[PDB]
Amino acid sequence: NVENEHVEVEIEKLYKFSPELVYEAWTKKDLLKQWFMTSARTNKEIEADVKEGGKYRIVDQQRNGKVNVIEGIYESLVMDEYVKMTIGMPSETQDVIEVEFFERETGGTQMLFYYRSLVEKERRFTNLEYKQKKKEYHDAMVHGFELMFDKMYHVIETSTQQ
Ligand code: NA
Repeated sequence: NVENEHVEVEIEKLYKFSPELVYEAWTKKDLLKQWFMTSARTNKEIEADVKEGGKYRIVDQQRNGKVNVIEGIYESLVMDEYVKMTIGMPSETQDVIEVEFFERETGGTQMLFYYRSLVEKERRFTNLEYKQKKKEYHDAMVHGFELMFDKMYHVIETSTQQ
């Protein structure tokens, strides 16, 4: 649809953890299973082939027997430095995640997260209605990723105490 536009989410987090510890959260299966679109208790399946061009597949338990399936690809993996991945399998577009890890002087890491997602324009939508749907979608994604990263934060914290 020539008319579908992207929302973009930009998130900066500062952690005391080393870039290596944060990068690991993104690239290790039994860590990702705890935070990335899933959690320890709701995770049904996770497969992750963590190399460039490799697939991941997360099945997450929702209410009343329903399931969420999340699949995508690692496009770029540079050690302690950079992950580019898709949400969506190259019906329905791929969202893009690009996340960079920088070492601070002081802390462990500055984490710079970028996300791009195509929002579908509905039949007969006014300019305002479309703009309102992208704003709602953006705020929902900001909130869902915040909740994820702060979950990711405790998963990292509890490998540091246990
Ligand atoms: Na997906």
